[PDB]
Amino acid sequence: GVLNQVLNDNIRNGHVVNQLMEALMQLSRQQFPTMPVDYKRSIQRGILLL
Amino acid sequence: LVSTEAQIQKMSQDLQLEALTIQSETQFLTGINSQAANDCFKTLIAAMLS
Repeated sequence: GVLNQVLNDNIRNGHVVNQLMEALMQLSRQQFPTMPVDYKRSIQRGILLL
Repeated sequence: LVSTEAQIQKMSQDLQLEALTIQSETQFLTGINSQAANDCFKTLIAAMLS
């Protein structure tokens, strides 16, 4: 009787993180040319703690 | 204008300067004030009009 707002079935499982940590695990492997090397280190380190 | 201390501290992370010697290690950050920002905008508009 009460209209309540339900989350998706992937967030309720935990399967949405297996879509995230395969997206920012490939973004850590992509070497990128337009930035200095000390900028590549600071993104690749903080993406490793997560 | 954007404040000077909140701009040099953002600018000193990209250049990877040393601590306490942001003015002596590189000569990149010299004469960056707000007095000289207003002075240059005035002297570019007023030099073309006259």
